[PDB]
Amino acid sequence: IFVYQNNITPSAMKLVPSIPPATIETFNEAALVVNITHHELVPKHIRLSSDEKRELLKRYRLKESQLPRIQRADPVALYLGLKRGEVVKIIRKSETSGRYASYRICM
Amino acid sequence: YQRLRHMVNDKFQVRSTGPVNSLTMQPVKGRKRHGGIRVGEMERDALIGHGTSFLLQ
Amino acid sequence: MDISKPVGSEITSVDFGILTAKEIRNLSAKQITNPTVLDNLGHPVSGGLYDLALGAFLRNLCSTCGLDEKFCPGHQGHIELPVPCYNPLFFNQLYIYLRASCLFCHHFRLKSVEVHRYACKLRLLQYGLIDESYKLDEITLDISSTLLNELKSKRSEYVDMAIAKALSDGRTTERGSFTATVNDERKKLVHEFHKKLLSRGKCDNCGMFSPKFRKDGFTKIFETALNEKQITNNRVKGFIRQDMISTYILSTEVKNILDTVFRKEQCVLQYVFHSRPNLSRKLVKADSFFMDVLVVPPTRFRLPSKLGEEVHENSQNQLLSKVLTTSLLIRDLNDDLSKLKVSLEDRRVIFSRLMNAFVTIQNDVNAFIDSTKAQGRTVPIPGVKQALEKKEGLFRKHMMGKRVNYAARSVISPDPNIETNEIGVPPVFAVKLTYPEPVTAYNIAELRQAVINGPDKWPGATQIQNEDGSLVSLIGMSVEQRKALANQLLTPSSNVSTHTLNKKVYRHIKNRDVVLMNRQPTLHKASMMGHKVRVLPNEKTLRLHYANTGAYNADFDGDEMNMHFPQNENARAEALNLANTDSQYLTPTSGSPVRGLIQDHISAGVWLTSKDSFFTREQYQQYIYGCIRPEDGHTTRSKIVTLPPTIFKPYPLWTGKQIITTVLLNVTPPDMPGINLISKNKIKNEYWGKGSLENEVLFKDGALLCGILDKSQYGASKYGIVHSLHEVYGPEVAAKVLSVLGRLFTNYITATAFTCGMDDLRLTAEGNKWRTDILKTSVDTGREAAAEVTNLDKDTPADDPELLKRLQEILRDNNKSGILDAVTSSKVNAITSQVVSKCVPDGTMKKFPCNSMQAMALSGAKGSNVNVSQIMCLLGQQALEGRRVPVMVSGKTLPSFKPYETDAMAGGYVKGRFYSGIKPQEYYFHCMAGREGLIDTAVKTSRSGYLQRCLTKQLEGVHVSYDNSIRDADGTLVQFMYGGDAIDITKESHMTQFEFCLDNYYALLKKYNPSALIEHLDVESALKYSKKTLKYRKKHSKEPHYKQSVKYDPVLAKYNPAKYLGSVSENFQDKLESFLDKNSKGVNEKKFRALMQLKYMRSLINPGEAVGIIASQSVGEPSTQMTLNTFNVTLGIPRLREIVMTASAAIKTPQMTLPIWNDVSDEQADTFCKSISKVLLSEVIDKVIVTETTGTARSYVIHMRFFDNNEYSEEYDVSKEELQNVISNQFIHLLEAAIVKEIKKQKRTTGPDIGVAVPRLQNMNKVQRDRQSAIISHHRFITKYNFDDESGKWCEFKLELAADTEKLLMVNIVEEICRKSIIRQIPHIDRCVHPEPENGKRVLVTEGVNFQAMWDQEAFIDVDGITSNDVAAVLKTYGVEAARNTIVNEINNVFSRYAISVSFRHLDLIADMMTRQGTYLAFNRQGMETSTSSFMKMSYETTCQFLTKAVLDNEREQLDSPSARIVVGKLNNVGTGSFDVLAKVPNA
Ligand SMILES: [Mg+2]
Ligand SMILES: [Zn+2]
Ligand SMILES: [Zn+2]
Repeated sequence: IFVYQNNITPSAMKLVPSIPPATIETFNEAALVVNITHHELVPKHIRLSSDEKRELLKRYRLKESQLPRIQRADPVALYLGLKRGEVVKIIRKSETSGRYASYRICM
Repeated sequence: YQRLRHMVNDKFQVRSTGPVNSLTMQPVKGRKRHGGIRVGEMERDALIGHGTSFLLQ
Repeated sequence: MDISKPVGSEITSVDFGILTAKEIRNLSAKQITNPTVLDNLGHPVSGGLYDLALGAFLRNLCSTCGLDEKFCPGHQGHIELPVPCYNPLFFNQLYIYLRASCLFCHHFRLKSVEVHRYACKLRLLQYGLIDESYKLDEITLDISSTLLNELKSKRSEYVDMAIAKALSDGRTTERGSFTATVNDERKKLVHEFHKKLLSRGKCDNCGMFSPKFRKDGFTKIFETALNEKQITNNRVKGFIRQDMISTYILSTEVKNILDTVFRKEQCVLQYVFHSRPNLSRKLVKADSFFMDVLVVPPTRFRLPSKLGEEVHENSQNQLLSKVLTTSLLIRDLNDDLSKLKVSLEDRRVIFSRLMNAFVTIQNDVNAFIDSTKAQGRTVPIPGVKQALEKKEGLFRKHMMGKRVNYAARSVISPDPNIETNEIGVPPVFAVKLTYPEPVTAYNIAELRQAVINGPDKWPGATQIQNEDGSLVSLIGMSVEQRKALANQLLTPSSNVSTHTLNKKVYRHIKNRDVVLMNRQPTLHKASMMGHKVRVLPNEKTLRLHYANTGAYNADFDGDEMNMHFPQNENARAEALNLANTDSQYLTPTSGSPVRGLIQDHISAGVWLTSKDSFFTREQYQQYIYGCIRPEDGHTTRSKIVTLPPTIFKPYPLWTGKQIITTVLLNVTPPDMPGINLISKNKIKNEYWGKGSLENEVLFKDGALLCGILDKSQYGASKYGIVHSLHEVYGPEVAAKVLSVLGRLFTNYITATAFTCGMDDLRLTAEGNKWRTDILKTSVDTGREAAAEVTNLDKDTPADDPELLKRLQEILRDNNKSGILDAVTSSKVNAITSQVVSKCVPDGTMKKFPCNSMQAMALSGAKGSNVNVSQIMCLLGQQALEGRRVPVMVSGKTLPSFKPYETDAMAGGYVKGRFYSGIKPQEYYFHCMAGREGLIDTAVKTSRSGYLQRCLTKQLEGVHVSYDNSIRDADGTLVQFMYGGDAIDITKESHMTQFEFCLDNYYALLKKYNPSALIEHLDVESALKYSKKTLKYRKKHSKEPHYKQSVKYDPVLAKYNPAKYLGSVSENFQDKLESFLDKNSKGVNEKKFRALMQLKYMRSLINPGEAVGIIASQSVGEPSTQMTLNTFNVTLGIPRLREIVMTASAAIKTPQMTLPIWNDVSDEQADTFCKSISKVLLSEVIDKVIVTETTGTARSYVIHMRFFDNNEYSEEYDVSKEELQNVISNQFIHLLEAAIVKEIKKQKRTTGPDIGVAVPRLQNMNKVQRDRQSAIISHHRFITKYNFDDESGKWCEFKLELAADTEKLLMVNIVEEICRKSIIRQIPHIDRCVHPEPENGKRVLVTEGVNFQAMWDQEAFIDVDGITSNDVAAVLKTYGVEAARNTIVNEINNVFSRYAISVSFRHLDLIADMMTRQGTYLAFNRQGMETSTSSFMKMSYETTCQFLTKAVLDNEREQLDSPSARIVVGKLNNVGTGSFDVLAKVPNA
């Protein structure tokens, strides 16, 4: 995780996905002032294991992409550090059912 | 009391099997010509709504 | 459709492709070469558009199949184009590939390794693997060929391995996985590929430049010559070629360039043009974009239109004849070209002849395909693209919608004597509408009579279909032939080829048939229900019961209704069990009733169920049989049971309420116990006298023991008697009760009438005295309010000269008049309310129940107490567009009133009533307000038609799957569970009505029969888990949502609600447990819990239910009620359009709701509001004095007289220091730029052009001196700058201009820059206000959006509760789930404002569909782009455009969307089409 102050050079930004399997994540300290997952409208997002995903895709007979989507650059997706393929479990409070578990695939 | 000039049942029609257009082979437009009643997109939507697939068919 | 004619083969999928010239030449029935259509005499010319080889025409037999005009299907022909032409639809694509390719090495100018990278990514995307396509970019080693070829090898190795690995598992099939997100990733790449392809100038393979190609509107390409820098580049790179061994460009040259490029770049184009893997192994050839031939459609689809006597030429034949003339001409040009040549040199002519030949045939080809791509002819003939998009389009006008057979239309007339589930069919329709009834042993008797009766006697038959397939019309036949055919109906089939079949009788519509009643507009599925046919003799109109009035939204004001007569048993069953009226008691919008009695019946019930209503044995029994007829199957006991009288001695008498008890006793099942309900009435106990309990509706063991019955009981009102009966006994019983009550009240209104008269409109002498006395205080009110707004002590006289001057100030300003109008209105309306409260009802001469005018308003039969008060008391203040009466420039509201009259009457306050009459001044004012409403109905552009159409087309496929999840047509998951609990809204009503369910325990326990279910379900698994989740929930009660335990997720997430008793929503669980704790009451608290658990199980939404259409109908239909204008933020349909239809990132009224802490006071919050609100220089300036003096140089002395320092510092939170910085840095630089611009504008245009037509209308301190000197160095025109630093009240500065600058309007120049100069502004925010605490929450509403700025105000705002209406802004900062929650809240705000309740299950579905891609997609062409069905897309808009995109993808339409299925005539996969029916056969 690299917390930068104002801006990063376009040449320096190319060096971010240059060393696999190691991953690099950049964040502006002004954007980290307030935690987004602490907001009342942002439910609890939980990243699922390769086994938990495998089980979910079986119960509903789903294909990776056949699921609701979460963008790889989505604020919460960037917070949990989601990679493409990773499934996230969303426990959201409904004004009809209360606690409800939904899911989203990061592509 | 006043009697209004309009005879409201002027568009009164019934069709079992009447003439059809050559291209679509569908009931032709025209009350007096033994024409068909249109089942538009909204009525299609309503028949999908009831989940009544044979009524739509 | 014939059931005797089954079909064994079916279309499973449609493949989009391009016809090859070789393919067309073989299938062609005849080559068309002649432009003439008819020979002399009248026979079609050989080789022409009407050739008999193209099918039977002009009573001649087809020369291909030999059949006549009826049986001949017609045959396709072809036109041989003498030169290839660009196909109009694919011109844009071939153009992209032409500009992207190198004219030397004949490869794309993009580097081979980069091209291979796209081919790799696109191959991996043929299969559903997006993650792998991105992981390919990670594979990395002016660069040598030996190194780059290794990169291509390593990349190809990963592609082959990733495909095989996923192929081994169930990740992708041999045919490849294809989803909307996969499609989104493909569409993104194919776009990026073409963008990179077009960007390259110099070829990366061979460094030579290619000449750029330009284009015009029509299909024609030109070649722009290279520049000298690029020509010399070709020379120096000319030697390396040897070692290896504007001008128009012809169609042949382009085809030849693309021919080689499509061969050399075949690997990438293989995946660029194939959506899924190319199993057919077909070569991607360039000649697909070119037309060497034109297919000639069969004569059958090109027949000449006949209108009466005149036979008009077909427009397609006309366009085709034009192509034929040009083709013959080019054949001659090529023949003359072939002749001669030794003599040449001037070859500029032979190319000019060629260019004309090519551009002429091309235009004729274009004109035939798409007219809006052909040259203007001195309205053109429509092309085939125009034919598919004439108006709404062929798909919308003739596929998604169609004119139908066996249907009728008529004006509806009311009828209370028919059943609520019936329709009165006129005998005119009954003798024409027939059903194909197959003759059998069980119905031979019934049909023999129909056959004898014939087509004019009901119940008859119009036709008889034999087993051989032939038809025998009974129309012309006499009783003798009909009798003979009837005795031949059940004869055994001699032919073995039809022994399986039996004869059919096309019998008249009987009283046992189903019909589909439709009242347009069909805004919701309740406007299209199934009714039971009841043929009524001597009728000329469709008769309909009053209970149906609500659902159809049909008033008997000369309305028309459509009757559809479905022609098969599967369609019958559907109209009788799914779309039937009784199953539509509750609307899915709010789960509330839309069925009930409307007017006479409500007024009848208030009288019949009144204490005063008594009945003798003779009267009582008559009322019973009058509405309940055992012969019509109204009874459940086969004998009319009767209660004993309520009065035994002296005379035997029955009460009115006892009739209601007896009706239920004979219509409800005997096996089930009586209904138990404690409800309320619309009529208060005070009206029924002292100590009455007649408001409390009491039902104990199916007996009305207390209270009368209103609109609140047997009307379309929730938790009434009919609704209570509907929940306990079902929909069929509730329907019977409605029809029974409907008859009873009709019969009761016949024996005991109901009337309204003048006596019901009169006040008593006492009551009328009160009216005059309260209205006597209203004279003072006019001047009192006028003196309050104007601010004048001791209450100045009405003729005061200072007051009249003060009221004039108010007259000239729209805002000031608003304050005056709102104050005077509130004061006079308070006088109105007083009159009404006193006089009604305690002052009315005739009183309830006898006062029928009063009775109708209280019963809810018709009218309200407001209408009653206008009749008997006063009309009140006539409000016009939120304000009072409009006033003239003279200060007069009418020529009768005094200028600036301080009277309530002058303002529009009507003291008069409709009983006594209204004065002419009041009459004119009432005319204003009365018309005002009708004007609004004329000026209302907002329509719910397109809003609903956009939602329904994108949600049609969305339904409930057998795995309880909400899945789209293509199987993609939208929701894991409907509303998160899987409950049907038409069931979620008494599910929280625990006391009701308790009082009816044994009745509901018998309803939800568990004895036949206990062996099919689990009774503990879910119940144990429910306790474990409740345990961890109670542990983190005070804890916030982010810190809450994620150990155990909800019981519904782990256990199927239809299989496990206890897998209930935590909302239901909390509510149920809370009832058992707060209410300690032979039913145990444990056995009741099981019943409610079982009720939830039986309240689940059925798999197959089209929740998509239902949701859009539930948002569409009630959005018609909000078509009226405002009485700041965007409301109604425009706000709903901002969300659903356009998903705007640029909202009209962007806002932020900031929750303020408790430690921040009301004064502190208001100071904070000022700190963020945008402050302009204009807002602090009082006066500007410009002293323009010309001496020596134009001297401008600009003096800024501001308001007092303490005044603007307490009103804007702006300091004198803050004012100094803005003027010295911003204002002067902005003023100097404005003056310079005005000098240039003066010298540029000296004046307007005369004669030329214009467009139509329709002593100073040391510190101050250093400051001034520094500002002089930074500004080119100022000389002096003095600012009030001690007091802070003024700013003076001198401006020196040249002698040539002359006259200028400095005041107007300064004014404009002041209101443009910002003192302090927080980005994207305009004003921060402090409204009244919303539902107890202390909040601040911002007129702008910037979260990061509010994040810094943590001391004032709770950053975890900062709300915003802007969805896109929320998505950008807080994520997709937050934006999703904003959509469901914002749509709810639109409905809650108009007091409309829409189930959150609908909103959540809509929001989930908008956020399906992780973005914010709207219900429009843009959002739809990421959808599998090209047929669904084609039937929405731009049919030919979506078709082109489908063909280029080589797409397979899987026919899984409702639209696609309708296109190909396949049964819809929703509801009854969500499964298959198989027959169990005994023999092996
Ligand atoms: Mg009406
Ligand atoms: Zn033929
Ligand atoms: Zn090249």
